[PDB]
Amino acid sequence: QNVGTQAAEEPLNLPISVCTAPGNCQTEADAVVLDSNWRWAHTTTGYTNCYTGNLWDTTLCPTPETCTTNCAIDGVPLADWSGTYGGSVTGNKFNLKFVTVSTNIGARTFLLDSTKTRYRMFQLLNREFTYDVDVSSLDCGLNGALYFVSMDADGGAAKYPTNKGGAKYGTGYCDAQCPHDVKWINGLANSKDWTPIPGDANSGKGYYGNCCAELDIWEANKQSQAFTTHPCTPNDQTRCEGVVCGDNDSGDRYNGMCDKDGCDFASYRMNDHTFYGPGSTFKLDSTKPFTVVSQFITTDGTDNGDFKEFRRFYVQNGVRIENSKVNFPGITAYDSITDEMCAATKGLFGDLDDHKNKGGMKQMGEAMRKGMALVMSIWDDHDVNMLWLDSNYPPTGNPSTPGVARGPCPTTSGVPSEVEVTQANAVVSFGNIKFGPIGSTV
Repeated sequence: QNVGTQAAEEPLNLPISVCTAPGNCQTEADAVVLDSNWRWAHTTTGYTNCYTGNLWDTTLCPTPETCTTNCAIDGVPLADWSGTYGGSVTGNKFNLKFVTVSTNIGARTFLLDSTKTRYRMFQLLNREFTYDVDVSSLDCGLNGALYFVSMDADGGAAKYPTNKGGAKYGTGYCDAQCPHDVKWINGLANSKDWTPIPGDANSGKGYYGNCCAELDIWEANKQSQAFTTHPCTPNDQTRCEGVVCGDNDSGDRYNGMCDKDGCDFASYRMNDHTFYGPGSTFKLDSTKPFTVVSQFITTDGTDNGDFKEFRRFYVQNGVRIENSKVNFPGITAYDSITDEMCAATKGLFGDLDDHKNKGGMKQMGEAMRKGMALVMSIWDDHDVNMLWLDSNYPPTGNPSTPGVARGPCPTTSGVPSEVEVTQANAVVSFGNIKFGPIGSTV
């Protein structure tokens, strides 16, 4: 995309901590940038929309190349962050409102480095990543997500010279779902064969998808939470078409370059229904804030080893809370993501181990070694109504069959039109982000 001249781009300042030992950290003066999908797209030498509602203008965008020549994405000024997009920062806390009323629904954002010209790339192997979260106002059907993806640090600017904005304009998004709803891919409008998504007034799908590796630290609302590894072959940003995208709609979910299911550790799905929930007698009380700690263990305990284990623990009101465990007869009580856990649990659930097909923890680790961009988002799910996270999936499945039940939400929950009314004022908060060696962040 070209860059427009109507509004300066002003990312929100967000300090994080880089740590060397427990309680010995230094501030890193980073910032938050809005994903290019949420930006106004208009004519390069005017005010005329190139995209309105869920459609590209066919006169301006008869082809992707012409669209890209004629159109530009514009900046987010400071005033518009809260007023238009529902984003705000107080000290080291970042807040994202779900619906902001001209009416904005959801948000996806990235962490910029201290220069505000590149994404802050995190080399996560043999490191610990930690943050405080509040998901108390997110119920069934919503997801306040924090995760990493194998985006380029410059959003693709060096690879795709028609991308003028780079990381500064939140470009280059890709993930392990190979999404077609990304409006700008490889420096070009994804306007070919663009199709609105029914019941989604703001979104559509273009000819291409954009694939890359994804490490989900946090997919969650107050009812259920998960962390998940998604390797791809290769891991780096890859525009896809046809079978390579692994499109759900053509029966290709397991035929593409990315592991779409991922290998998940989701406490409720692993059959501990009392670990996490909205109340003081759950082990971890989702009505109150808490700290989420993630440790990425290698084979030799060094930065050069292969990724072998994703460990997790929590801190809430000064109380250390170890992760829940897998709880099925004849299955080891795993409390972390490893290749063995993935094989054993997917075996039990009858899920295809595409994680293993894509190179497993080792391949996931190669993405983490090269460095990944931090994503913070809030969203509802127009495909599957978040049932995969917090309900029975498939909805018609027996909840006593291992793998089906992922949370207590009813199978009628999560319809975007309903959650966008009922949960309009939901806000996820991510704060006090800390990064360092294992054992350094609490």
